[PDB]
Amino acid sequence: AKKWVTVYYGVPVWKEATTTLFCASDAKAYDTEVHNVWATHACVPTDPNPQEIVLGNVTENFNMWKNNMVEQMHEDIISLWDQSLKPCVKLTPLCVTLNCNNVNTNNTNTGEMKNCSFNVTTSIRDKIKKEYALFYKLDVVPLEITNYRLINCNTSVITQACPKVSFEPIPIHYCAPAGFAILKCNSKTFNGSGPCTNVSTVQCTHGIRPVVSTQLLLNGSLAEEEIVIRSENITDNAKTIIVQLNEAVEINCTRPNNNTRKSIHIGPGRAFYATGDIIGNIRQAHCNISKARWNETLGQIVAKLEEQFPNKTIIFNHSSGGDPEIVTHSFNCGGEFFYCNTTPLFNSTWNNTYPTGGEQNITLQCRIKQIINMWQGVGKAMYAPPIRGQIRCSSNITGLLLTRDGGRDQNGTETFRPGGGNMRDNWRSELYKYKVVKIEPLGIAPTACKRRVVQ
Amino acid sequence: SYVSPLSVALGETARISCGRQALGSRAVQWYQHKPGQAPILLIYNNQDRPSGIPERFSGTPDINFGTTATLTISGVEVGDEADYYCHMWDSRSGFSWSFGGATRLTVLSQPKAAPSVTLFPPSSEELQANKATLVCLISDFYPGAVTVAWKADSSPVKAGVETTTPSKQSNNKYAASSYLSLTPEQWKSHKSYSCQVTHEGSTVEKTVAPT
Amino acid sequence: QVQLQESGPGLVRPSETLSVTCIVSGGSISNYYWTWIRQSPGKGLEWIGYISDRETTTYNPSLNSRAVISRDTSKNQLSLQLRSVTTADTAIYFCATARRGQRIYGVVSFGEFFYYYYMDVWGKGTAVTVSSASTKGPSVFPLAPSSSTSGGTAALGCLVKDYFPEPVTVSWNSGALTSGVHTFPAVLQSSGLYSLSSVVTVPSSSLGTQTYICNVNHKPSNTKVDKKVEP
Amino acid sequence: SVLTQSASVSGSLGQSVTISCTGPNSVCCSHKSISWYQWPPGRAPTLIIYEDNERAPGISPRFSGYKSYWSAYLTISDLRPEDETTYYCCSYTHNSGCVFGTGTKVSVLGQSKANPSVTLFPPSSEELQANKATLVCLISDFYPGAVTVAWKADSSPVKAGVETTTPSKQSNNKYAASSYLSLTPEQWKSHRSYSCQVTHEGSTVEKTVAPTE
Amino acid sequence: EGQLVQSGAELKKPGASVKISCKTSGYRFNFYHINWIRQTAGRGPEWMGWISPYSGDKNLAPAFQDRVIMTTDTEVPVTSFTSTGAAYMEIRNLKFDDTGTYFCAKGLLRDGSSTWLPYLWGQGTLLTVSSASTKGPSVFPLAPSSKSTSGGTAALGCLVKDYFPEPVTVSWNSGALTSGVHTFPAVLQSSGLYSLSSVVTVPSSSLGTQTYICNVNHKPSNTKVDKRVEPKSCDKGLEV
Amino acid sequence: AVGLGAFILGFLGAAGSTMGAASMALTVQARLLLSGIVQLTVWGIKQLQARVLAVERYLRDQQLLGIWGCSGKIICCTNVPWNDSWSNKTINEIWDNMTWMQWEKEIDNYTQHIYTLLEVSQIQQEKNEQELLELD
Ligand SMILES: *[C@@H]1O[C@H](CO)[C@@H](O[C@@H]2O[C@H](CO)[C@@H](O[C@@H]3O[C@H](CO[C@H]4O[C@H](CO[C@H]5O[C@H](CO)[C@@H](O)[C@H](O)[C@@H]5O)[C@@H](O)[C@H](O)[C@@H]4O[C@H]4O[C@H](CO)[C@@H](O)[C@H](O)[C@@H]4O)[C@@H](O)[C@H](O[C@H]4O[C@H](CO)[C@@H](O)[C@H](O)[C@@H]4O)[C@@H]3O)[C@H](O)[C@H]2NC(C)=O)[C@H](O)[C@H]1NC(C)=O
Ligand SMILES: *[C@@H]1O[C@H](CO)[C@@H](O[C@@H]2O[C@H](CO)[C@@H](O[C@@H]3O[C@H](CO[C@H]4O[C@H](CO)[C@@H](O)[C@H](O)[C@@H]4O)[C@@H](O)[C@H](O[C@H]4O[C@H](CO)[C@@H](O)[C@H](O)[C@@H]4O)[C@@H]3O)[C@H](O)[C@H]2NC(C)=O)[C@H](O)[C@H]1NC(C)=O
Ligand SMILES: *[C@@H]1O[C@H](CO)[C@@H](O[C@@H]2O[C@H](CO)[C@@H](O[C@@H]3O[C@H](CO[C@H]4O[C@H](CO)[C@@H](O)[C@H](O)[C@@H]4O)[C@@H](O)[C@H](O[C@H]4O[C@H](CO)[C@@H](O)[C@H](O)[C@@H]4O)[C@@H]3O)[C@H](O)[C@H]2NC(C)=O)[C@H](O)[C@H]1NC(C)=O
Ligand SMILES: *[C@@H]1O[C@H](CO)[C@@H](O[C@@H]2O[C@H](CO)[C@@H](O[C@@H]3O[C@H](CO)[C@@H](O)[C@H](O[C@H]4O[C@H](CO)[C@@H](O)[C@H](O)[C@@H]4O)[C@@H]3O)[C@H](O)[C@H]2NC(C)=O)[C@H](O)[C@H]1NC(C)=O
Ligand SMILES: *[C@@H]1O[C@H](CO)[C@@H](O[C@@H]2O[C@H](CO)[C@@H](O[C@@H]3O[C@H](CO)[C@@H](O)[C@H](O)[C@@H]3O)[C@H](O)[C@H]2NC(C)=O)[C@H](O)[C@H]1NC(C)=O
Ligand SMILES: *[C@@H]1O[C@H](CO)[C@@H](O[C@@H]2O[C@H](CO)[C@@H](O[C@@H]3O[C@H](CO)[C@@H](O)[C@H](O)[C@@H]3O)[C@H](O)[C@H]2NC(C)=O)[C@H](O)[C@H]1NC(C)=O
Ligand SMILES: *[C@@H]1O[C@H](CO)[C@@H](O[C@@H]2O[C@H](CO)[C@@H](O[C@@H]3O[C@H](CO)[C@@H](O)[C@H](O)[C@@H]3O)[C@H](O)[C@H]2NC(C)=O)[C@H](O)[C@H]1NC(C)=O
Ligand SMILES: *[C@@H]1O[C@H](CO)[C@@H](O[C@@H]2O[C@H](CO)[C@@H](O[C@@H]3O[C@H](CO)[C@@H](O)[C@H](O)[C@@H]3O)[C@H](O)[C@H]2NC(C)=O)[C@H](O)[C@H]1NC(C)=O
Ligand SMILES: *[C@@H]1O[C@H](CO)[C@@H](O[C@@H]2O[C@H](CO)[C@@H](O)[C@H](O)[C@H]2NC(C)=O)[C@H](O)[C@H]1NC(C)=O
Ligand SMILES: *[C@@H]1O[C@H](CO)[C@@H](O)[C@H](O)[C@H]1NC(C)=O
Ligand SMILES: *[C@@H]1O[C@H](CO)[C@@H](O)[C@H](O)[C@H]1NC(C)=O
Ligand SMILES: *[C@@H]1O[C@H](CO)[C@@H](O)[C@H](O)[C@H]1NC(C)=O
Ligand SMILES: *[C@@H]1O[C@H](CO)[C@@H](O)[C@H](O)[C@H]1NC(C)=O
Ligand SMILES: *[C@@H]1O[C@H](CO)[C@@H](O)[C@H](O)[C@H]1NC(C)=O
Ligand SMILES: *[C@@H]1O[C@H](CO)[C@@H](O)[C@H](O)[C@H]1NC(C)=O
Ligand SMILES: *[C@@H]1O[C@H](CO)[C@@H](O)[C@H](O)[C@H]1NC(C)=O
Ligand SMILES: *[C@@H]1O[C@H](CO)[C@@H](O)[C@H](O)[C@H]1NC(C)=O
Repeated sequence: AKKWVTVYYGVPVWKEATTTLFCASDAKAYDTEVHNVWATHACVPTDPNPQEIVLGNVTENFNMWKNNMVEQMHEDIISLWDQSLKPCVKLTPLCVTLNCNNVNTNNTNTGEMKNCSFNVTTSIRDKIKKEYALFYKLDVVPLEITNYRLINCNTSVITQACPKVSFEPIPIHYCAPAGFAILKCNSKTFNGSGPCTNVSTVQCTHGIRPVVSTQLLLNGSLAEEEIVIRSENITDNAKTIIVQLNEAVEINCTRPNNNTRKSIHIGPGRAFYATGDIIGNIRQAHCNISKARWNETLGQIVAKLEEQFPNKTIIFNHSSGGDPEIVTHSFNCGGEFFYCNTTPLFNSTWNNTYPTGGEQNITLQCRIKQIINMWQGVGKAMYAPPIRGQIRCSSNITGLLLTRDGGRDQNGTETFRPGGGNMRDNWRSELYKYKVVKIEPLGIAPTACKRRVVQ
Repeated sequence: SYVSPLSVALGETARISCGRQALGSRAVQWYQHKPGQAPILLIYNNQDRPSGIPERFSGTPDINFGTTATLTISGVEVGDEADYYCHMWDSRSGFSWSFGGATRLTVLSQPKAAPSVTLFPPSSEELQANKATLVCLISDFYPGAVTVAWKADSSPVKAGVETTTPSKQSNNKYAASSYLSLTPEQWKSHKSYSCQVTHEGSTVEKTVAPT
Repeated sequence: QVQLQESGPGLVRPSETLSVTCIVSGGSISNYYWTWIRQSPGKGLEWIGYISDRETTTYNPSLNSRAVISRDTSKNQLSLQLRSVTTADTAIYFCATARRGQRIYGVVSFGEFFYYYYMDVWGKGTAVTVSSASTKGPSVFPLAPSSSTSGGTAALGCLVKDYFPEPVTVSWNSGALTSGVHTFPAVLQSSGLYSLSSVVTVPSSSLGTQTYICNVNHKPSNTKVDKKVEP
Repeated sequence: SVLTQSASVSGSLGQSVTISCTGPNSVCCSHKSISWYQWPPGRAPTLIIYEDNERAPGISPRFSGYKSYWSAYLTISDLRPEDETTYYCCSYTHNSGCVFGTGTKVSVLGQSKANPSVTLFPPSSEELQANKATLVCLISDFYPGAVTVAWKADSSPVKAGVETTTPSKQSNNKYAASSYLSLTPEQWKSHRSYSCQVTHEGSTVEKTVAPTE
Repeated sequence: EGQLVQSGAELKKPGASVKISCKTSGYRFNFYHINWIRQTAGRGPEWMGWISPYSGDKNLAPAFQDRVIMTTDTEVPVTSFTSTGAAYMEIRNLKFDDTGTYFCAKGLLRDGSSTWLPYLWGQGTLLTVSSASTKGPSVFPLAPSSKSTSGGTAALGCLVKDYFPEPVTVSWNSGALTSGVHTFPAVLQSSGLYSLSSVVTVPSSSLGTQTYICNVNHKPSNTKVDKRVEPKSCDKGLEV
Repeated sequence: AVGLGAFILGFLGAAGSTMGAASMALTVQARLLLSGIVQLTVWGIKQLQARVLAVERYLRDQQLLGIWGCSGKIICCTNVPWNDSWSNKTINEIWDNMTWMQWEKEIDNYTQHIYTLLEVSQIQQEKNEQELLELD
């Protein structure tokens, strides 16, 4: 009938706190070992067997928008990039001016890949050579003999990424340190921020690929049953809408130009790689998306958009308010960075939920660059070395990024704009289900147990 | 500029390379032209031939890029010998106006034919017009390389001699004619006039005398 | 099933407007394409220009300056006109019925297809000369039979004296005799005129009562001459 | 019910009172727990005792439990006016539902007397229009229990159309009751007055209405 | 510290079926059993059964094992330790003796020896099984009567007459008048119909500053009666 | 009820269950409280600082359990009475109607005070008397 405190070691008590998570990537061992930037294997390999522990009777509130795991992953990508550019060639003496000719092509009724000629001091400092190269139009801007320079030379320095490192995304796992654990939602239709009914705990998150992208998302996690429209504030137009797909739609992008790789000696031991003379037919890089599969995927997105919205509802408009890098769906495949015109992709008009004889494969043209300032990162730019041969790749699209028009003070129904407001939202699209907590294994409690008297 | 020569054995198949090779996907036309006659195309699409063309001719389709557009001629005979043009239409080059460089096909080891020389004295009505011309006609000789030498008595003429360059006829043999302009008094002066036609190592001579 | 017939002067003074006509009998002009190809001696064929079925011209950039091509709707004939001709413009003129193909090496919507033409039907071809010199009509001298070879084979013919207009047509008995005929090519004499000969090989049995007459027509001189040949 | 309690019991103010709860050995107390509930009629009950002696959360220490091998008891100490109600025990195991008892009504003695409030209403004029006439005699705020009601027509008893309700407890721990006399307008108009007589064991109160006024 | 709110009172004919709901709030609905207990005049309080919202398991008394169908919904989360839920109870083959009051009750403990013991109880659902049809009441005004001449108090109210379904509801001034209200229980006439009275005690001087309106709602008949009590009284003691 | 070595409830296996339920299996959150036991890049300093943080937090608990007379034991009883000002619930209400979570959220106010009372009133007093009693 008397109560005495009794301390316990190992109590199931956790608290929400922030820790410095680390990476987990399975072992890739090969003779032709090519190091990877986005997920270096310096981080500990994942366990051979994943261990997930279900937490019955737990109701925990998740908020993907306040999650500190996103802010850390976004900071891990930035610092992982710069460590691969430091030991590679920087194109500082290549800011010399260029006299450029348009590519040879018959005008059916202009040219963007272009051609240029410039000087290059050899490995020896006094000698001077003169060679030619082929630089896409977006990478060079004129100064007045139609003289030219690189787009970045008056802005900042530029470094050429080594050809050894690969620009492909491999699944990454985020493990929390000992004494902590990660809580994972499992509700089939889990609203963005709220309570998750049946939760579980895991030490390392599932295989997340770090795919840098804009507008529509690629190679993500597909939610089951009906699709979901996660938003921090569906009533505020300034808040980004994240969308999720249930069925996987496939995208097919190729660069048909069979280019070549010319090694130029701009300095001692520094080989600047550039595009050689084109071989074969002149062509532009396109992307194909089956409209029969995009039509159904679009018809389901408006339904979930008609649920968050009134019964009288209409459809969207596209891509106005930023730089041409924001306008186009930017990503990477094979090594070249595409920038696709997504006008035909959102073309439709639905009412209470385009051409009947329209062509089978939707096809968009994608302008390619080679000088990039990604994640809005001003300063040292990166030069993507040209890829030998023909480029062909196919990805799965798993998510979109929209944005409301923003009516001034009144609404003529409603329109939506595809917009990548921030690069971090590409991580919220996969870190919505995870959350980090610390374990407090100290628990005082009363029982009718008094320790032995002092004797 | 000028014509490219090509020599092939009789009956053996042959191939004809095409100048200014394409830089991308191409649709080449092959035209068979004989001097003075109408040109006939054998292959409008690199693998397609119109109705009437025999199956001996064929062209190289461009299934995979890098193939060279050649014109194959199986069973090379007398009739295949002509000038061949290769029209080019690639995707990299603009409007291709000109035709390809001509290709002079010559069929080898074709049997030689002895020439048929025919000498004609000047007509009586031509003499009334105070002129006289000797007509020496050569026909049905294959090796187109005859040298015509004239002889007045035992003396070469060497003057007023006009001779055609050999031209092929319908029999695929060549044909040449030599003309010797004279004055009616010089024609009446000499005993006889001779036309010597040297063909290969051989030589044929015809002689005509005034009445 | 399509026949083309070229007609023209065959002789034009320098620095004047050449004209020609291409008569079609197979089908309508508004269904296929037409073009003109000339043949100059010592040089390869040359494509000068073409006309579409909806009447749209397109000329070779080297002749682009002086060439105009038209087609008549009432008459199935296409006319050619060349201004400021020289004696290099002298050639055998071919009109041909061209038709169009479409070569696509990629997607049709983003261009990536080039049009190529080919002329499947050709005309006989007309000859045109350019020279400041005047027209010279030919005179006909008969070549009497030598009375020649054993077995009865003998030879006669007709001589055509010097003329400058190069094209010359020769027939026999108004085209009644075709065996043994062999019209030889004309020779360009130092006089500046051409001269040809036409022989016919016939048996000696019929060499007496043959009544062989050669018919020498000529167009630039506008003269038709018939000559009797007898031993 | 096979679980029998004492039909009634009484205790004085500020004193204690004990209630019993016993039955056959099929509903024995040795191998089953006993829980007590305070169940005022017309309202939701409240758990005061669960798993025998241990009391529910919030229950004052005045309540206490005890269970013998043959019966169980519930002792209410320091009686209050609100403790004057009905009580049930319950027999249950962990996986077998509850078996309620017969019931026990507790009466607290040593009480203060409350004077009865009597009010009599005549039938409204709108009611007399439709040929109906009903007298309403309302009684309220009497601490002494069990009231008796009597009706009279011109100082003479009535027996046709008399309906009297059972006594009901007021929110202020007092009691209330009502009675109705259904009549015809001829009986209503042919009499000089009607009376509702409320009789208690200590004093009798009478209220009279007259159809003339 | 949660509230249990049950469905309203219903009137069904014998032989039919009825389904009662019990919406919860203020606690983890998955952590406690939901007991169903009824109370009739012939058998007293009778326990019917309980059901588990987390496991779906149910125990019914054999007296109700063949006629009670209990179901639960899925809890709707509110916070981390509270939620809202709903429990259902379906009874078929109704008889006249089944007429009484039905309760749903929250369990006691999550673990232990009395995990299902009914602890928190709802307000109870009144079920009447009769072959007669619904009858609406007739409301009459009760003229003011004197309560204390020296104290200056009076009493007025409204009368309810001849309504068949038992539930009765009376309010004053749309709920703005709650002090001094005293509602009396109903009477069971020999015809089967019910009737009761409601009276409120107010000062006698409050006649030109306060409006008195009795609002009678009889939801089984879907009838609302708003009667204005005439403040002019016939009592000679109150006229003084 | 009771699992005889095959319960595999796992790390935080019963955080939604009652306090008395989860208290029976507290070696699962004990071994797995220091699971990190089983090159200048970012993953090097992020891992080396994650290892040293884990070892530093583990040594905080064993530090407190050392100045409490509990170093070896997972469960250990005390001698300081439970003031009802901390919580006023019954031993049937705490260990059968509450999970460690909501329970710790109720006594979190007073923990730092109890952590003091625990080490001064006991173990510090015990060792002083354990020195005096064994003197004779
Ligand atoms: C999350 O939180 C919830 C709280 O809602 C937890 O649920 C609670 O679990 C505890 C522990 O298990 C329960 O305490 C026990 O409750 C027992 C009563 O229910 C069990 O057994 C009965 C027996 O069923 C038969 O008999 C019935 C007679 O009433 C009859 O109705 C039925 O049809 C059967 O014929 C089952 O009815 C009941 O469902 C349950 O377990 C059974 O069913 C489940 C699911 O269907 C199944 O998986 C099981 O295998 C089993 O078949 C009670 O008997 C028991 O007391 C006895 O054991 C305890 C051990 O602690 C001992 O202390 C005691 O002395 C007895 O020996 C104990 O009281 C509690 O009732 C549950 N509460 C609710 C509201 O569900 C849940 O566990 C938790 N989850 C996690 C992951 O932590
Ligand atoms: C999808 O995700 C959204 C989040 O983006 C969830 O939104 C919930 O919306 C409700 C709306 O009622 C919010 O409730 C609001 O809570 C405010 C304060 O929060 C405290 O109290 C709430 C009690 O509900 C606690 O949950 C919370 O932890 C805090 O302790 C109140 O101040 C609000 O009331 C005020 O405004 C309203 C009008 O808007 C007035 O009527 C009030 O008088 C007062 O002025 C309001 O009650 C809730 O906080 C949001 N989050 C939840 C519930 O987790 C959606 O619910 C979610 N949907 C689904 C299906 O998951
Ligand atoms: C939203 O954006 C999308 C993406 O572009 C548009 O979809 C395209 O719409 C265009 C028309 O705007 C479509 O192009 C049309 O193609 C037809 C071809 O189909 C015929 O021929 C093919 C073979 O080539 C057959 O297989 C088929 O059975 C048909 O027989 C053309 O007939 C159309 O011609 C029209 O335009 C041309 C050129 O301008 C004119 O010369 C014609 O006179 C005529 O006006 C047309 O070219 C295209 O197919 C659609 N894409 C796909 C993937 O199918 C939506 O139209 C657009 N919606 C808007 C803007 O409201
Ligand atoms: C894209 O552009 C690239 C150019 O960068 C181009 O690759 C080139 O392909 C040609 C083939 O047409 C290669 O030429 C080869 O050279 C090698 C040198 O060792 C030879 O061995 C090859 O012949 C061999 O294989 C034959 C196959 O049947 C054999 O039969 C033969 O006996 C030999 O074993 C051949 O001559 C050229 O080297 C490459 N250039 C490179 C790789 O830089 C490619 O074809 C283009 N593709 C498209 C689709 O446009
Ligand atoms: C509660 O959340 C859990 C957490 O994931 C969900 O459980 C998952 O349910 C799926 C059902 O298709 C299980 O998939 C299958 O599991 C079996 C058993 O391991 C396996 O043999 C199959 O290959 C497949 O993986 C999945 O295991 C399970 N996840 C876990 C971690 O147990 C569940 O859907 C949610 N709903 C409920 C009602 O609990
Ligand atoms: C993107 O879409 C593609 C559609 O092709 C999905 O490909 C699927 O990938 C899985 C895993 O590799 C395939 O399963 C495996 O197939 C191989 C080959 O037959 C077999 O040997 C293995 O045992 C296994 O079954 C699956 O077949 C394949 N789909 C199809 C239609 O073939 C891919 O999963 C999608 N990715 C994302 C992220 O959505
Ligand atoms: C994007 O590219 C993918 C893959 O390159 C295309 O997927 C292909 O789609 C067809 C659709 O029928 C598949 O055909 C299949 O053929 C097999 C064998 O006969 C048959 O059993 C199946 O039922 C089906 O008919 C094809 O396998 C599939 N994948 C590949 C590798 O070919 C897709 O069409 C493209 N989408 C675009 C361009 O929009
Ligand atoms: C969605 O597509 C529509 C297509 O019409 C876009 O509407 C156009 O919006 C521009 C905005 O600048 C209008 O330009 C106008 O410029 C004048 C200059 O004085 C100014 O006074 C107007 O207030 C306006 O800004 C343009 O007129 C309008 N189109 C037409 C036909 O009038 C719309 O902007 C697109 N929305 C998005 C988010 O892309
Ligand atoms: C890009 O420009 C350079 C410079 O004009 C071109 O280089 C010349 O190409 C021609 C072939 O047409 C060669 O004969 C010359 O020898 C090249 N010059 C030098 C200095 O090497 C180059 O061809 C152009 N590339 C393209 C695709 O047009
Ligand atoms: C340097 O390049 C420019 C054009 O880019 C050229 O005019 C100049 O002659 C070059 N100087 C050298 C090769 O020394
Ligand atoms: C969303 O924005 C609206 C308008 O600014 C504001 O009233 C509302 O509180 C916001 N809600 C959230 C959850 O941000
Ligand atoms: C649909 O929305 C329109 C808005 O104009 C409105 O008139 C109508 O009543 C709505 N109908 C429904 C069922 O919401
Ligand atoms: C659009 O939808 C609304 C509401 O469903 C309807 O009233 C209106 O007629 C529709 N208009 C068109 C053009 O479809
Ligand atoms: C797309 O779907 C809508 C609705 O199902 C339909 O009306 C339309 O014809 C479809 N278009 C195509 C190209 O499949
Ligand atoms: C419990 O704490 C309160 C508040 O500090 C104090 O007044 C009381 O004396 C304490 N009682 C015991 C037994 O420690
Ligand atoms: C604490 O316990 C006392 C003794 O029963 C009681 O009077 C008081 O209300 C309780 N307070 C709380 C908050 O439980
Ligand atoms: C202690 O907890 C109580 C109950 O939640 C709260 O009222 C009080 O403010 C807390 N005190 C402190 C110092 O946090």
